[PDB]
Amino acid sequence: MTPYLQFDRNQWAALRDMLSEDEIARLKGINEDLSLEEVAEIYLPLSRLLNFYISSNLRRQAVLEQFLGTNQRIPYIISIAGSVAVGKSTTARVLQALLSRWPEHRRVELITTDGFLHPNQVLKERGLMKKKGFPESYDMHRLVKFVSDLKSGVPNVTAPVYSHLIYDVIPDGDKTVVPDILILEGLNVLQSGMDYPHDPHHVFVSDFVDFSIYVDAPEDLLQTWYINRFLKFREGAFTDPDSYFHNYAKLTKEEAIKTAMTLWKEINWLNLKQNILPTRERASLILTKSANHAVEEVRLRK
Amino acid sequence: MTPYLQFDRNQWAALRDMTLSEDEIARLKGINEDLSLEEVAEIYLPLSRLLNFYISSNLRRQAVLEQFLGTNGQRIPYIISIAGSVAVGKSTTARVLQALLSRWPEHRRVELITTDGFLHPNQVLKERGLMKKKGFPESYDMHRLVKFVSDLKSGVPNVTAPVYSHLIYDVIPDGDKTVVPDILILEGLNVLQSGMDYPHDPHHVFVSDFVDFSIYVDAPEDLLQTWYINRFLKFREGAFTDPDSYFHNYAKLTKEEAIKTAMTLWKEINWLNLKQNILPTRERASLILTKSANHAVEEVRLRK
Ligand SMILES: Nc1ncnc2c1ncn2[C@@H]1O[C@H](COP(=O)(O)OP(=O)(O)O)[C@@H](O)[C@H]1O
Ligand SMILES: Nc1ncnc2c1ncn2[C@@H]1O[C@H](COP(=O)(O)OP(=O)(O)O)[C@@H](O)[C@H]1O
Ligand SMILES: CC(C)(CO)[C@@H](O)C(=O)NCCC(=O)O
Ligand SMILES: CC(C)(CO)[C@@H](O)C(=O)NCCC(=O)O
Repeated sequence: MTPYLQFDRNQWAALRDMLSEDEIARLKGINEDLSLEEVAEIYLPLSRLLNFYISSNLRRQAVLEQFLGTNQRIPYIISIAGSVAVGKSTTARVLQALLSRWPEHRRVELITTDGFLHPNQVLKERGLMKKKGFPESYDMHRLVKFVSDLKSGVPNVTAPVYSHLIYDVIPDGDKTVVPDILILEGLNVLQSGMDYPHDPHHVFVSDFVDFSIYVDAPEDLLQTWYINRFLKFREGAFTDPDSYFHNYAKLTKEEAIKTAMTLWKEINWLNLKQNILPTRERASLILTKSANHAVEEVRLRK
Repeated sequence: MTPYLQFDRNQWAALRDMTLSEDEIARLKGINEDLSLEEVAEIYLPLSRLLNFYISSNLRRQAVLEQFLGTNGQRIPYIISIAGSVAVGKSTTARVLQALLSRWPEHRRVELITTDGFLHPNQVLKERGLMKKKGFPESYDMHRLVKFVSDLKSGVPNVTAPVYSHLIYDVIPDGDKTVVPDILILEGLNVLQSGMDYPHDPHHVFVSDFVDFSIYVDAPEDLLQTWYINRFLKFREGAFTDPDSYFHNYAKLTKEEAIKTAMTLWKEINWLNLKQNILPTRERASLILTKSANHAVEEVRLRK
């Protein structure tokens, strides 16, 4: 047996017994390629599950508040891990939208770990410009302190912001979080001190996370999704010489595809095998994706 | 602000509204003759109440989820771990909590397992030249400890754990203990450690990943040394007429030199272990129980 309850697509979709015109438009605005049937059969039930954990947490809090005689609101935190291009950003944003359906979750914030990467200046200095996503490219102590402060009750917490448009951290663009729920999305949210032997931390991100989800998918599908996303970014930079991807418009489509393929195999895939995939069993829930991003399996810790 | 709610002794003791039976009082004395009954009433009863709230909350949610997921799965044991320095009082704390948690009709089975049993036998330790490193990461068969709590959290009906004997100073060759429980208390100095502590043989899912609530018993080095030495002395005294005891070896030394010997085991082995491997894991605990003179609890910190 394993520490996980398992559900194939049908079993998971069977969990349903809930979307409005505004809500359907918002989901399409999130990702035009997002299937409404996928949302209805997979993500709605997932948001319900999450709400049960959150509700349970809120009720516990009230019972303990009475017993302990205390006076403070602390954000419930959900992290989302997985390979680059597996769909963390889409999953996070979909969950942010759905969790907003409950009157209790008036404020659902979303922060990605991309922002906590060391700026390109610093990475170049360390010779890590070809290692974005790897442990050493992150200012981990800062990421840990971010969730630590939130879990300490600090009213306003600030997070750095990254721009895939300029391919670097935005100098003066730090975002200020003022939330009932915080969704932390990043390939490294399940990593820990062992992943940073060069600069170890002893309290991990997971130590300040209530529920963690690992989005999973085969290497062959991840490669395809990565490349197709790359191509979209390239196309979108054809008339924007200020865009980082405008550098790929000079290449023929064919050489651009090979370039993307090389970025995937030598950087992102290597990162997946050495640092990301090994953290999968630390997740509260594993979301296994299949062709066309269809979820085929859901595993939840017993 | 910190990730912890804080309570000094008085504020904590103020959490109590409970009366202990004559049999319950007899059991506590039996657990440890020096355990203050007042201490139990003002510190440990409230702590057992707190734990019960977390456990209850877990059981209720399990019901809500069973209904939703339609998975009338196996009952999974709620696991509580207790960490801290050698001689801080983990064993006493665990046994006291085991007794108190038994008061609720819901917690019929409250098992207690110590990680000492998961140490590599002396033979293995000697061949690896680690006989002077008991308690350090490399002296543990960590993969086995991880699998133990992993199996419990997988719903495995009966799980077996190796057992250690402080009297023979080694793993008991054929004394494995079989756990068949609503609650499992896992006591050990290394329950909060992780992969980073075992670079020589890394694991990627930690003990804490299978623990519901963790407690770190904390105390100053000066008090820990005193408690360690006094426990050592009682161990030596108990071995005076037992040539089949590990501590008989110390009966040959004058009390004075026996104390210095004990003091040396403390400083060069246990204290070093505390500084390099145990103390750093403290902030990973759900609750920090800080003891002071005579083992009196002076502070309690609980994760917000
Ligand atoms: N559920 C989904 N349905 C359809 N396309 C998806 C889905 N999730 C992700 N994608 C697409 O696949 C790619 C990877 O998702 P993205 O969120 O950018 O990855 P990540 O944040 O994990 O790096 C994007 O091109 C995105 O539009
Ligand atoms: N609450 C307590 N009150 C009085 N004495 C205690 C208490 N807890 C522990 N002790 C004593 O202090 C010593 C250390 O406790 P012990 O449980 O053996 O340590 P550990 O399991 O952490 O190695 C023992 O000699 C024990 O009798
Ligand atoms: C910032 C990450 C790691 C995650 O979002 C990714 O966008 C990235 O830049 N990876 C490095 C190799 C690449 O895809 O260019
Ligand atoms: C078994 C441990 C590691 C913890 O219970 C400790 O009691 C031990 O025997 N080793 C430290 C050296 C000593 O006190 O003899």
